Amino acid sequence: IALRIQDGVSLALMAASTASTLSGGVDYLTLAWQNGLDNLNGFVPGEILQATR
Amino acid sequence: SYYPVSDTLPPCYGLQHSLSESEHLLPLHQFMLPFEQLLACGCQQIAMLPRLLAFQREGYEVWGDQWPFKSGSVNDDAHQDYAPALKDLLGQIALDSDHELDIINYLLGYFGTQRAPRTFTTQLDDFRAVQQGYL
Amino acid sequence: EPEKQRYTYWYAKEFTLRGNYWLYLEPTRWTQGNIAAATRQLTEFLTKNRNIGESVSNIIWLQPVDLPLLLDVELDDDVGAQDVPGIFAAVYSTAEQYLMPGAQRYRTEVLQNAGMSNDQIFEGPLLEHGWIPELPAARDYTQRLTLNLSRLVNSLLEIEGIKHVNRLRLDDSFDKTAIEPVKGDTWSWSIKEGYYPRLWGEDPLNQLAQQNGPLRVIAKGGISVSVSKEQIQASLPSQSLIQNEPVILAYGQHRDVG
Repeated sequence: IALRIQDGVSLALMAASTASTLSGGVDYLTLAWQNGLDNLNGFVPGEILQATR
Repeated sequence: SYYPVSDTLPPCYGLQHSLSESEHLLPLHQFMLPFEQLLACGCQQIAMLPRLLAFQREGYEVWGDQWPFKSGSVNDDAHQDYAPALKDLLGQIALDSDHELDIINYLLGYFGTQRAPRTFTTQLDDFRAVQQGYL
Repeated sequence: EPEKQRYTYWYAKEFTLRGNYWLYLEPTRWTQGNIAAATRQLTEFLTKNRNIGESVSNIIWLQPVDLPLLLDVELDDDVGAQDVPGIFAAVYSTAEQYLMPGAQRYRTEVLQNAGMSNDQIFEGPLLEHGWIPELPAARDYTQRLTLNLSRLVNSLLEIEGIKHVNRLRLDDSFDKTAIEPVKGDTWSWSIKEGYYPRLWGEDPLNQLAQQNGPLRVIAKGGISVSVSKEQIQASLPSQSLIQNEPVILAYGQHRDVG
């Protein structure tokens, strides 16, 4: 999955939206590890995240 | 007989199309040329096998230098500007005629004798036909 | 340095300086062309490596003696005629590295392919060009030096076209410095105090190519073929000048953890 962030949804909130179409969503740590996040809140709202399983 | 690999591709790539109707036809049709001559060497060398393993050998000529495309074909028309130059570097096979002296050493080994050692006073053209009639 | 002249000085009575040595320089074929260029570079180097209580007092340069070395090579039966310039280059190269002790240098990553660790590679001083893990074990230049050539024949027997050698001698070119053959053996010769061997000076054009016979190749019984100067240099192994860059760990991607 590729996801477009929008304005102050957290990583804890965005990793719950992956569970709609990923058969049990990715954890908010393992979502941050796959994208190579420097921080848990280190995403700009324009950035595209990727959620593989 | 050799049938080209550029025939079996789908016709939207344009290899059997009319020549240079679109500009992308010519850089594609030169890309299939090195992988065609590698396969055309494989089809010659099976047809050379009665010549390559005959006991009455008479030739310098080994693996092969024939052009892959028939002269009427559209595949010949693409590289018609450098077909004289490509056939002449295909005549590097005469430089590989030392290999023919290693088969005569192998074919003489059926009858228990090795080939002669190479000397310094050979006159290597006239040396070799003596080695050929010996077999 | 020799103990008899060790910077002894009066003004009161006799006082000898402890701690300054001499070095003997055996220069190569290149630097004997230009002695003055190698002199200014070594005098720069010894101040940068001058130790705590020691210094160089006297520098000794060495003088060549051409060691003529008749040796009659017999070639194999099934060599090609075009491989014979490969033979003349080969019998020259294994003759040099035995008589002239040359240090072998090669790259770090070649040593990393080998079994020895990273502690063994960087053991000596910092070498900008190559690494020298084995020394050529150079003989001292306090005394005169024997050169035993009975070990040479298997180094000469090694190469592919060579089946044996027929002769090993010198044609009276040793009398200029009175090189005496030691007690009974024909192979050894002892060069007098200062000199070092130069076996064939200006080697291929002066000696090997001219068919005067310092080295006589015998091929197929008697045909006895020869070669010119430039033909063997193409089949000669050409060395490569290698420089060793410093080892660093490159940066990773900087992450905004702050």
